[PDB]
Amino acid sequence: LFPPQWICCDIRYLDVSILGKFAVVMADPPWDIHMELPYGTLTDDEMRRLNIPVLQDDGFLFLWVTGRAMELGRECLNLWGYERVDEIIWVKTNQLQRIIHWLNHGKEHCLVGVKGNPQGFNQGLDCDVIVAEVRSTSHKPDEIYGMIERLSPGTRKIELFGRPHNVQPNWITLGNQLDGIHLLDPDVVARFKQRYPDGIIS
Amino acid sequence: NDYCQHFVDTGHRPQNFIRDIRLKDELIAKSNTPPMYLQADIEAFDIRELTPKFDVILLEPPLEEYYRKCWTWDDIMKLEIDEIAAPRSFIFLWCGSGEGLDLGRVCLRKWGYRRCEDICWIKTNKNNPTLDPKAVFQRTKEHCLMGIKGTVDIDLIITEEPEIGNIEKPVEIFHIIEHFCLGRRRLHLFGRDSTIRPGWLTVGPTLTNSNYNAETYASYFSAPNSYLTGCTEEIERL
Ligand SMILES: [Mg+2]
Repeated sequence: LFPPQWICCDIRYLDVSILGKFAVVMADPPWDIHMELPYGTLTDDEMRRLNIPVLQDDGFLFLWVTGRAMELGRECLNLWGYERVDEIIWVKTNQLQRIIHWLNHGKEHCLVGVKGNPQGFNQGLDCDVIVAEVRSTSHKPDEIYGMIERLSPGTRKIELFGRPHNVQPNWITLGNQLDGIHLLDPDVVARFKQRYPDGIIS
Repeated sequence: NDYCQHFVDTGHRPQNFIRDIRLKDELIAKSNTPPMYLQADIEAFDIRELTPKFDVILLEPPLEEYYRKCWTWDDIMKLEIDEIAAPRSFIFLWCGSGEGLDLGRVCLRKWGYRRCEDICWIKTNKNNPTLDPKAVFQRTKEHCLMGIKGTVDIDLIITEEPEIGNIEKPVEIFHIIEHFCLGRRRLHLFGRDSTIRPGWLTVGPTLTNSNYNAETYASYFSAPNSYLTGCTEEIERL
């Protein structure tokens, strides 16, 4: 089902096996860095335990990282069974194309991992640098969706820890700030009803 | 405006469209030791002869990927960098754009550092609007990892992509490093004639001349100058 789909849920507890296999996984995990944080975070062990391996046979993972998650995110990436083959840099600008501990941070990083042997992807159409305006805090650029679509047109994709503004055609979005469940793919709907007959994910 | 779609359409990299301290540089210039340099084949050379222990190490091994004597990450990882680094000390490691982003982090941890910054050299192609097999994307940047051991600037360098076969790194990296005021013992491993610079000891296989003397070099940091940051005034003599 081409149109946007999503599932409001705690990604620690959802049985992601009901969702099938995807050509692309993208995640923007709420890494446990520093302290406080305006949102809920996942511990390092919770991140390691995420059932990412069931989501793909052959495809690409896009994993946003920052701070010490540059190292932890590599750990998870490898643990989940991927090899990191690229690293996207989002250069953060204002509306006039000016860039916004030891150094000021002009950018954020997206690790690119490969699993299996993906075939029929259009490797090399885009470059590994995004220049795009900052929006709300932690809002990632929409350019990444176009890069991923040109890389793998028409295929099914899943985003982890997406917010409502993240839902896109051809994507299933999971996150705990989404509004309810919106599923249209009949195969997914069937397996969702079989696994969660009372619609209670817990 | 979607610069990624634009690059796909025109070949102009998104970074082509990014639109773009004095007294400090003078203090750095004052405290700088004279340039010192040594020709050494680092594979065969006992780096322990490089004394005293360094406050900053810039490590620029010539990777195979720069050309399209090369050093593999196998070679680099076996360097005994921890033997010449001061207990509190910094490293800056040019890791390229491939497997080095992973293996360079292994090196840093192997040598006792933790990464505190990831400095990205972003290469524009405004003058000329081909990939490694695993590459998913066109690679238009390189990474210099900053590491720390013991207890003004941004993490981006944007310059036009150099001519093919030119493996020089942007001189801006030296300005970032020197602006941190990290100490005055600075070593540049795999530097070249063209990178020799006041305030730095340059060691590399292609150097055509040497002037390094361990005793003379150490004399620059003898008391009262042992702990200067390289950003303060000279200590007055006589
Ligand atoms: Mg300067």
